[PDB]
Parts: sequence; C-alpha cells; structure tokens
Amino acid sequence: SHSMRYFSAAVSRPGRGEPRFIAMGYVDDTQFVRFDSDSASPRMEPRAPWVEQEGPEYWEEETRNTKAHAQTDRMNLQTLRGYYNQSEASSHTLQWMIGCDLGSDGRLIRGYERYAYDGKDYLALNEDLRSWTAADTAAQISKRKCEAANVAEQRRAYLEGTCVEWLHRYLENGKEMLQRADPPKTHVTHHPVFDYEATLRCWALGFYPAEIILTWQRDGEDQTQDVELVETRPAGDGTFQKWAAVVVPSGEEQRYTCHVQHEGLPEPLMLRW
Amino acid sequence: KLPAQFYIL
Amino acid sequence: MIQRTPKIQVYSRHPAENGKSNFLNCYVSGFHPSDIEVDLLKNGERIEKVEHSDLSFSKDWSFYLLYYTEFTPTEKDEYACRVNHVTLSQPKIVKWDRDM
Ligand SMILES: [Co+2]
Repeated sequence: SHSMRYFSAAVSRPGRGEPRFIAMGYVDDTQFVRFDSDSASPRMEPRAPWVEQEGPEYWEEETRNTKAHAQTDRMNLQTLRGYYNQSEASSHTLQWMIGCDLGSDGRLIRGYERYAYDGKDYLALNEDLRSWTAADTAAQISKRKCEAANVAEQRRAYLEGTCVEWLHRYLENGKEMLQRADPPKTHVTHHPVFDYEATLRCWALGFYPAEIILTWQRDGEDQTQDVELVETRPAGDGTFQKWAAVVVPSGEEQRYTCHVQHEGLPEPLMLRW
Repeated sequence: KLPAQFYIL
Repeated sequence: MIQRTPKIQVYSRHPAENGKSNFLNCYVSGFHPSDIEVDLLKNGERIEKVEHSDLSFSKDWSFYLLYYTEFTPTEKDEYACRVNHVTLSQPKIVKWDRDM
C-alpha cells in the first residue's frame, strides 16, 4: 500500500523580510524533492536517487510552480491575519498538504488536500473530492471562494490523474528502495524497578517501511492499558526503530509475550524474556 | 509531480 | 493559535558498543511552531559538527527533525540532547540512556 504527499509551510517573520517557504514531497516515508526559500538559489532539488533521472524541464517546472505557490501562500498569510484580526507583530504559520493513496491497485484509493493555520486544521477537501470542510467562520469564507472558483473539480482532476500517474512512476523508478520490506531485528530487555517490579521492553530495529504493530500480552491476552509505546523514530540510515514497554511483577515476567507484526516478516514474531 | 495551480484563501 | 512542546528521544543508530563508531541521534518531534534549537552534549559541552535532517511535519501538523553526529561511545562518557523552544521557559536536557 503506497502514497504520495506534498507538503508546504509558510512562516512569517515580522520585520525580517518575507515569509519563509518550504515545500517537500514524499513517496511513503521517503522524501524525494525539497524547496527552501532560505537557500542561496531557491529551487526544487532531489532528495532520493530515483528522481534524478527526471530531466531539466521537470526541475524547472517544479521550481516554477513552487515559487508561484510560495507567492500565493505569502498572500494567504496576509488574508488570514485579516480574517482573525491579527496584528503585524507576531509570526504565523500556514501549512498545506496534498496527496493520493493507492491500495490495490492502479487508480486513486483516496485523495487529500488540507490547510492548517497556526497549528490547527483550517480547510479540507472532503473524501468525495467535491465538497469542503471548514473549521470555523474564517475557513467558511475560503470555502465559499473555493466553491465559486470550482477548485474541487480542478483538484479532483489532479488527484485522480497526475498524482496517481506519477506515484506509479516513482514507485517503479525507485522500486528497489520503495517496494522493499526489511524486517525488524527484535529483542526484549529487562530492568528492575522499585517495589518488586520490572520493565520489559520489546525492541524493533532496522525495519522499513515505518508501519509496525508491537503488542504486549499477559497470559496470551493483549494488554491495552499500561503499555508504553514510543513514537516510531528514524535510525538515520533509512530504517526505523520502535519499542513497547510494560511494567510487571518480579517473578511474573514469563507470563508476558511481545508480538511484532511487520510486512517484512514471513510471520508474526512472539518474544518472551 | 506537483499540481500546477494553487489557490487563494 | 496552538503551541505544542517537543517530544525528544536520544539514542544511537546501531546498538552501542564501546570503542566502535556509531551515530548519536536526537529526534525532536510533535512541536509547533517550527523554530527550535537543539544541541548534542558530551560530558556537558556542545559537540561540534552536528547535522540535522530537513524540517518536516506530521499528519497532525506538528514538526519534526533528526539531529545527529558520528561518535564512538566509551564507558565513561555521558551524552545528552539540549532543546529550546518557545513552549519551554528554560532549555530541556535529555540524557542518552544506553541500556534503556
Ligand atoms: Co540548520
């Protein structure tokens, strides 16, 4: 199962020139293009090997369209200051995402487009790709504007067409990197904790893609509560790490089993300390 | 590939 | 406006073994707004030549970044990550716990 997403963030800096703009693209968890207005010569640049086969006409158009985007979003920051009655004193952030998911197989499974202002949902294209959800009365203005301009019909055409076409291409081009499954290396650690208890921590390391399910069971029963599960984190080499921990009575450690599910495993692993 | 158009809020 | 304070994990790329080269990571995630300062510390002093990944953000619009450097762990040396953010009244130091 696979996805393409573009993201952008426009960040104002009062009295220090125009807002900063970044834009980036991903296939699954892999970044493949990036633009930063803070660069000496801002342009869309490659971030994965498999996109480097695209020619100069590609990079020039992506660059051209992203600069346009930057300028539009700098205006949008001004408009939103107006909607929310905000002064020129403080910095604000406007974030955007667009993308498409494939399941199996070939055509669009779900399209997305969404904006956030100052860290909160603002306006989103509904799953129907025909209507919009506004978070408040300011976003209701933007919605009415999107309706009058027939934006959804345009965005639907991109999502059902261009987005899916190019995701397919990148997945093929980057097939060795993007269509792989590297199973986690797993183990459990044990440490006493005070009051006749111990922490059992189940580790998963070096896996790709990031999706994984770590579950603790006592006596073969999934422990929902009381499990600490860390956020999946990058190793820095293109793989991921995660752990899950449970605190158990000393003398009862053997009654606990960790269960790891990942696409790269032939079958789910069970581990017991 | 990015979309070609970006819209006004 | 919503502000969110950074989640911070400090860890090595590969299992640590004394005397073998490795990478020290500080993953800072879940924060908003995007301005953040992060240093990696060895025995309490800033480490040279720390690099970071490109700033990005999650589904919930929160930002994240990985700071890292190459290092060779030893028995006696202590490492940490120091983070400042507008949601913090002073810098937060998180120690590398190597046998978690
Ligand atoms: Co930097």
